[PDB]
Amino acid sequence: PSSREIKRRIRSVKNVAQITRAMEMVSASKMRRAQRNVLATRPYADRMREVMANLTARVVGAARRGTLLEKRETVKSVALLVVTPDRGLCGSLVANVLRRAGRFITEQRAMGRTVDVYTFGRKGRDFFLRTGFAPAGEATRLGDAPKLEAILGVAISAINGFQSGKYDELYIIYSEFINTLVQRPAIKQLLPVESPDISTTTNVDYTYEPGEEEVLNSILPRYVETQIYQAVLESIASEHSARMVAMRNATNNAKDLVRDLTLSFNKARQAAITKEVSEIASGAA
Amino acid sequence: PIHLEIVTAERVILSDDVDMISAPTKDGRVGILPRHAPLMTILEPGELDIIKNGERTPFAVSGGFMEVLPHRVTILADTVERADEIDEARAEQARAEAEARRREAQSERDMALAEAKLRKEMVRLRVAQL
Amino acid sequence: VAGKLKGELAQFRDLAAFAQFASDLDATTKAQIERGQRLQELLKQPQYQPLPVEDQVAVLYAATNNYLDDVPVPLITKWRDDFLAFLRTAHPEVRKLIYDNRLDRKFPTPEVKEALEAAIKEFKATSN
Repeated sequence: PSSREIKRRIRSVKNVAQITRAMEMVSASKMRRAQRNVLATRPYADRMREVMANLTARVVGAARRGTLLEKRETVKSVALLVVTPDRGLCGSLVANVLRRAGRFITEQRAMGRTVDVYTFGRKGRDFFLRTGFAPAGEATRLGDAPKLEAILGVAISAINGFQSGKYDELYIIYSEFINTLVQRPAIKQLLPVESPDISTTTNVDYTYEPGEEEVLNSILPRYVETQIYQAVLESIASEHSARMVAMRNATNNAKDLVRDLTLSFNKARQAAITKEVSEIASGAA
Repeated sequence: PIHLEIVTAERVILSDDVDMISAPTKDGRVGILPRHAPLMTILEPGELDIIKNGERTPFAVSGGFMEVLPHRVTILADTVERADEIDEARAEQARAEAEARRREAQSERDMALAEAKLRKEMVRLRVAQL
Repeated sequence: VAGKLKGELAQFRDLAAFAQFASDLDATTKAQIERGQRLQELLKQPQYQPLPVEDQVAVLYAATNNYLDDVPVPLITKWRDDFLAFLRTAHPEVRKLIYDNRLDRKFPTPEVKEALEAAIKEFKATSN
């Protein structure tokens, strides 16, 4: 409060506001491109979805569905895929998601199920490497636009797990995107039971060339990989939107702080001028 | 005259209408005509061929699936490549992918964003006297 | 002895920026900030309890030579105090030796380097 240190504070907060404004612009742009990527990815997932509907409308045999489509009765071991933004400043999303991981790891741990975790992101990799839940699988350095090839490194293992019996289910905790301002966390089941309303499939019939069993066994891993990829893309879009909102709020707060510091600096400036003229007049008199 | 769609987990490759599809089905190569019976096949690493008014486009596919309705064909292929282009590398598709993409699309993005975060953190330490 | 102390304290003050916000820092920076906190907690001296030159030299040698890394921060001060009691009871000759040749150009004499690292290691086994 010496009319010069306040100037330094004003300059620092103005720099903060400028950096935050730039980050908000680029987060908005990257959120737009992530939304475009999700829209581009939609047709593949949709097509394979009605393919799931039609095929599951058939091959209903439990022994036939013993491959992945089977529902483990014991559910002794479960796995959670958590996709967490890699860099912070995201706002409350990183935490909101790592909390639902807890509500789940507990409600499940409470079922006596041994909950394990495959994490997409460094933010998640840590919350759990610290908590002690070393991620059974960690995919870090995730770009705004990754390729399905990436989630494969972890999804292959989670799936090889629901096949090795090592697991009896796979849920993914990812950050949904409801409104450009809202980004509720959400959980989805990764077990490929499918079987929607017979109305959805319309019972389209095909002559499966390699065989119904072979087609199902080769298509279920691809379906769960596509689900993981869609969840990761939605998580990236929600991350960018949350960062944009957080930087907008931070820029507004920085502008308010700049206004308050400007008022304080002007008060200090007037006080300094008054003191200077008072002492000069005293010395003259 | 059948509504062919080479879709991929990343993007849609083609959505046009095609005369013939020389699909590499796992059991054996299968040709498809505008009124083919309903079908669902698994592909193997090969070179799918699209016959369009007498023009053969050899889209290499390292794997994927195929659903053939009587009216439309969908190829849920894992990866679709066009070695026929050859210049695709020199072309921005790969040439820009090398510089216009990753180099600035990602590396420059990461550098700039990290630098912004660093300047923010340093100045927020510097403002820790308010 | 105090050159390393000053350098590490300044460097910890430099990394305080990353300490306040960043949680993804590598293990090197984590151990670096941990050493900075060790050194800061070493200086939390009480009132009316001055430490002679030999005692401060011994404590700073113990801290700067990684003998204090395993001790958690909240106990370090207690550690230091206990350490001094050790040197006041178990081995006064090491304190006398440290004080006697504190003016030599190269303080970490092999004679001084031994019977002090030995004393530190002996104290480590006795306490925790």
